[PDB]
Amino acid sequence: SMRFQRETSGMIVISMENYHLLIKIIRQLSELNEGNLSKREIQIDAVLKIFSFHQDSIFQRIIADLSADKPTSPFIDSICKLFDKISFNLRLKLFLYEILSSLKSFAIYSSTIDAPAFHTSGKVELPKKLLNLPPFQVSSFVKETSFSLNLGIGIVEIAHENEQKWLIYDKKDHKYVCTFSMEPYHFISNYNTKYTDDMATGSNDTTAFNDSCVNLSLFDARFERKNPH
Amino acid sequence: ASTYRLEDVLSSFYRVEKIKKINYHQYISKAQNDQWSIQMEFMLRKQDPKTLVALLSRDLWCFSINDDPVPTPPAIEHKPVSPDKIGTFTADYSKPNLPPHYALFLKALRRKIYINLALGSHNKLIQFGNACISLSGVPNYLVQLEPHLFVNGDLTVSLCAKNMGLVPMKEENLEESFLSKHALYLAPSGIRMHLAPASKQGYLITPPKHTELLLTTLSVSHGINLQNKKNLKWVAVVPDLGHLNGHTPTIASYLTPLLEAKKLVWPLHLIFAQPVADIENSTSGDPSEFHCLQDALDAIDDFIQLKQSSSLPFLLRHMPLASIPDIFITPTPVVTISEKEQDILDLIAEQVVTDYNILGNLGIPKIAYRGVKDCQEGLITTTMLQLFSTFDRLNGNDTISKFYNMKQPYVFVKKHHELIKVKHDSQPFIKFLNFRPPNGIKNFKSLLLSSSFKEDCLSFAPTLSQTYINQELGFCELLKLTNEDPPGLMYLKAFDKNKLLLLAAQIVSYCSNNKNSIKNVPPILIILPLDNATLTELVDKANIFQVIKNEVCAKMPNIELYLKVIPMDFIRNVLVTVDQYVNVAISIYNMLPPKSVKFTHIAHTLPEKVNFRTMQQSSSIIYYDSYIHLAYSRSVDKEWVFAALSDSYGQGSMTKTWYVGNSRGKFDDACNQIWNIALNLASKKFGKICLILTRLNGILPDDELMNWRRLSGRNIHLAVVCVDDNSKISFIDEDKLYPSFKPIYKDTRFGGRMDMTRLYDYEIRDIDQDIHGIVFQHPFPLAHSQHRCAIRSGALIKFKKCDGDTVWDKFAVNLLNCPHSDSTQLLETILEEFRNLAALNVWYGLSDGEDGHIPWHILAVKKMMNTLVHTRVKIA
Amino acid sequence: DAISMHLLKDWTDTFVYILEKLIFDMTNHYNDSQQLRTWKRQISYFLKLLGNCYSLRLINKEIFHHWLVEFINKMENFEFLPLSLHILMIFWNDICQIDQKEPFFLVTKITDMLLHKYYIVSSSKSMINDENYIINDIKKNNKIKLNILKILSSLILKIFQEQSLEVFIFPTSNWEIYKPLLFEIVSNADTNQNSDMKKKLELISYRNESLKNNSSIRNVIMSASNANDFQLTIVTCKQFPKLSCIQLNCIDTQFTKLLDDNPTEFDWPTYVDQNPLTMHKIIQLILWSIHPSRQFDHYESNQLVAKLLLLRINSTDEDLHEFQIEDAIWSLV
Repeated sequence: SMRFQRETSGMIVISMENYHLLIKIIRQLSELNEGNLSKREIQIDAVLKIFSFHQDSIFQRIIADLSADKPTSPFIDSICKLFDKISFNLRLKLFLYEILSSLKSFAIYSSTIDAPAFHTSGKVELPKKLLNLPPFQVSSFVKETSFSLNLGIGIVEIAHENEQKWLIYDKKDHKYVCTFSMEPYHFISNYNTKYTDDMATGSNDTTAFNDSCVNLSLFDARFERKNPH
Repeated sequence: ASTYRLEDVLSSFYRVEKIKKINYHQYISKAQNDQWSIQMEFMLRKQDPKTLVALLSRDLWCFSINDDPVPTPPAIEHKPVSPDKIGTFTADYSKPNLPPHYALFLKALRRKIYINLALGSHNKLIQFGNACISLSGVPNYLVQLEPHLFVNGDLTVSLCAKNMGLVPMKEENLEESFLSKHALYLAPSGIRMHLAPASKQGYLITPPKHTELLLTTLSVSHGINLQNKKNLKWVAVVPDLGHLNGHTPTIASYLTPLLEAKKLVWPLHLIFAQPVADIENSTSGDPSEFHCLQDALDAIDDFIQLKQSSSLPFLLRHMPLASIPDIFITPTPVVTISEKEQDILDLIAEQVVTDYNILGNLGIPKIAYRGVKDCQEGLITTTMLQLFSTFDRLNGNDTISKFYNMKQPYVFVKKHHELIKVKHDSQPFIKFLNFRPPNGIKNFKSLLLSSSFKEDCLSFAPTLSQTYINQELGFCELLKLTNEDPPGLMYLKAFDKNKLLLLAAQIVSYCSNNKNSIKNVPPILIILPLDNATLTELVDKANIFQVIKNEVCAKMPNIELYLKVIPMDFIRNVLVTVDQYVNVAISIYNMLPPKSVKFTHIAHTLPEKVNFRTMQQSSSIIYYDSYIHLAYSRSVDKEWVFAALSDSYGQGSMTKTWYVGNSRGKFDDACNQIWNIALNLASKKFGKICLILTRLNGILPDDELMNWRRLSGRNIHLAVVCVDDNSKISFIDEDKLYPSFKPIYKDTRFGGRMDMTRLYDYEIRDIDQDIHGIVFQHPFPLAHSQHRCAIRSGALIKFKKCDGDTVWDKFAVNLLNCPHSDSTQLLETILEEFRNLAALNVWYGLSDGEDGHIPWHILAVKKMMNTLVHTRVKIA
Repeated sequence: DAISMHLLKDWTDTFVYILEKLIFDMTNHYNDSQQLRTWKRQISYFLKLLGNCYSLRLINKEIFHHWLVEFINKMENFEFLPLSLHILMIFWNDICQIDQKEPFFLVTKITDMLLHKYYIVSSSKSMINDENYIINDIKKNNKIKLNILKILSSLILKIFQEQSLEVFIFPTSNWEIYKPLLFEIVSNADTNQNSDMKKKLELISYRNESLKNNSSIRNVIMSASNANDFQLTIVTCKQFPKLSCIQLNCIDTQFTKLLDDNPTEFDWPTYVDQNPLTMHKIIQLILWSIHPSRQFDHYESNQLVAKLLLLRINSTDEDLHEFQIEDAIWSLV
């Protein structure tokens, strides 16, 4: 079967055709059967995995399945998705290769879903569960190699803060308005001044005093002058 | 325009009951009974686990909620036992110090909650003592349920999630690689213990027939009875009796064995471990020395060359989880002092308390309480809704009374030669405005002293001296000797006794040369490069500078040299901007011998409302004139005492540390000297002066309170304050509309508008320094020490510069002893002073722009007690 | 607004031009040790100035890194490597720390380039001109080469420690092996890098479905006997000896093999255990005039296999198996 099926697949690839026959009932049944018993999966794992992989090797069937979910009313569960999840849970240590194939299939499925969601988004909400299962870094990669303890305490995560500290307060309408950001060729230590004279030259000579690469009224720069004792 | 929707900001207090009366029976331990209370308590709990019961050491206390009567224990076949005192109380007790029935009702409620929560789950969760850690490693954190009763009768529970590294160990860990660098803990009590050495079997023995009876007792307390389990591994333990009495061992040198009491047997399924956090130099920058450019020039030079009843104290007592430290590092260096010489510790505190983050927080990062978002799904909601009346969290509008945005305080700075005020959000522009300090200049002469890489410190020392001269901060005429050395440098190698002696002889020959000069021209300082930004080499560079000062002072007195440390990376990273050395220059300017005069202080502006004080209303209100802030702390192990003292404008700053040790005479000496320095600063101001001493880290024990009640009097009015930094109570913010940096952070085009530059009266307001003050409606429990609640709790709160629902940073203030009446006015005055003392902390070199909500002396005390407890001391 | 980005890109362009000019001026001037002593503080000062401008956002950081990876990729003489690799190690904290595909492109490009530079350095001698006399004394040559090998080994080690995504799919040259020789050296066989290397050999080696190949493990010393079918006997049909493996594509290749360089190509496929035995059968079975050089070609194929011998096992015996097969032919008659 694998040899004949493999040859047919090769011919199809050569024929530049992604078209495939539809047998939704059989694949789903097989997946469910494999998922139900751990021991059953363990026996003849290579034969079962190779066949499933060949069936899902083609993206033609997968794209069609995705369309149905968008098409189906409300939040009803998908049998194929459930089977895939069961296989992912169930397929632990069956074979070094088996794990790789499963991971590849999962990764491919997420990509297919993303490709499908190129227009306005049809909501699925099963992506997060799928995304968590397959990862290329840290703990999840090792992972590839609960009776009633459900605390449900739901701890918070570190949310990344943005990189603009400086904002601008509009003191009239009492609201923040815009991000203060000069390009870094503006902050020059200014030397060409003309305040080498003395203070109290006439009155209100702040025009030749406030010279720097920020206006001093953006800090409420108050003078200090008193009659001393 | 504080249009904050006070509803729908989620707190961490789940309301669980509604109390207008609570009754109690106390059975005294009359006539020294033959453990009758200890027997009859578990004999009462075996009937039903719903009862409310607790015990002082042999006294019995039974409790009862609003209506139902208190249970009576199963007595003898004839009953001679009557209760000793009946009573009831309500939700208005004596608040600043708890009477000893509310502090027993809280323990009884917490024990009932943990026992019911352990029994309802599938035998997978035990009480660690103010915790509930799973036997499997599913959460890998401590969940902490803390009950409390408010003043209107709202019995709430607060949830905490401490992310400590408590991992359970098994039979495949009893080797040297695990037991060498872990700290073990007895699980249903919380005592620490070390494993006894083996008995030629491999660190596990069979249980004796007696002590299996203890397992039957585990069916009645803590509800985790594994009698049905066909496998059970037993081990021989021995705990430390000091940790049975609160005396945690010396946290500087952990993992060291100590004398024993007696051996014990214990199931290996419940013994936990805490891992030694480790420290390394760095990464990503070639620690194998190819980041050295002279290696590249060496390789191109080579190419050029080639071109040619023994367990009931462990089943009854508990440790309150504050007496176990968060972290403890591995190398643990040794400093040495005398019985009169306390110099190296004050040196390390002086040169770690006022450097921004260039030291790098050299130890291990903090272990803080991560904030709970929601708890709707799991099992503890089911167990609370089964056990009690209701379970839903308190909104913002029920606990928060006063929410208001604080002002922005001003600061003094000298522009050209005028002395202008300016907003405190303008520190990094200090080069691009030619700002110069108002309080005059301080001058020194510098001497870099490196031994690693001369070709980069040759380029580093003149540009630092030039950026110190080029702003008007005095003249650092760097040192120059006779020979071919470029000035202000001495490239040695092998820092040792003989070369330091010769260098001290060279410096004292220079000082004998320059005889006749003014006093203020010669203070000198030595800059040392840390080859690795850790603690073990900071203490060694402090030792090297102390050897230099000892060899200089005996050959010539009155010479005053100082120590500044700089990490080697900050010298030889080529990404270090010259807009950054400026900050390092300010970190020399706050060490020169005019020590308590720094870069700038608060501007002391005119008030907003005048409010001429006429006839009062005539109660005992005071209307003080000058406050004085003081922050002292004491470590978890009872040795170190840290202190920082500041004026109401940040003027008369002192920062000091005292290694008391195991004794209790040096502790009273240090607590007397703290009041000595406080009164020394108090004898400078007007009068009607109220010092405010703030104890860090929640817990205020009884010995320090006895000391501060003995020392105080009519010389000054104190006002005790408890301060909490870590978010044990975690208000999680959830709204999208009020803080108007969130529409600008959501898509960067929502507000996004032009400035309309004819209305040009704006101000650059830097976020992370826009603090909001809260005064709560009711008093709060302290985060530790369940023996004293507070009065008039409040908080400083700093948002996170991000969009959406996330926890906000907070700083909890709790008044404990007000001198006059009307404590809410005193709390608002304390918060309005604390905002100014928090805004000062960037101009002083205490930290970078990371916490604008903590006042500066409390942050100084926290940095000292974070990075200085780990060194162990020897007295010689 | 785009005028500012235009100006920033232009100044980034002239900065990388001046850095390239100085690094080539090194080899375009080096004949005087007073000029070299000036040149060392020259490169040190320019690197200090370039870092001080790069940390101030005065240089567009994404054109500079792409130029940098192009400049470490394009070089061919090794006497610029120890300085250019130090320039790489400076911005190492910003190239590989980005947390066909646009995302994490410099990381995969930098590990492909560094493995290629490792191979080219480990190939031959350090001199590239070979135009002047007394070219090489061996000791300074190996002393120089061991340093560059150490630097590239440590950088590949930090690449493998860094990336948690771990996508080393090589589209250009499929799986030449140098990295186990690296990872045997460090950590004294730490099993995490070992298990990641086994998953690496599963993923990035592009393992073929090989359904027939799974069957190959079963094959042992086996022989072939052909028996005529009952139906065949009536029509006097002749049975074809049974074959453990087909290698039909291989059979097809043999027919068109003549007047082409078949010998170097077969080497690529390790079919010596099965195809070589099969090849003998093909040579024997169908060519009288079709394949004049068929026996000689078979000998050449066998000879090539014989030349490429690494172990006594499955080499000398092949001849024994052939003798057994010849004996088997006699049995069939």
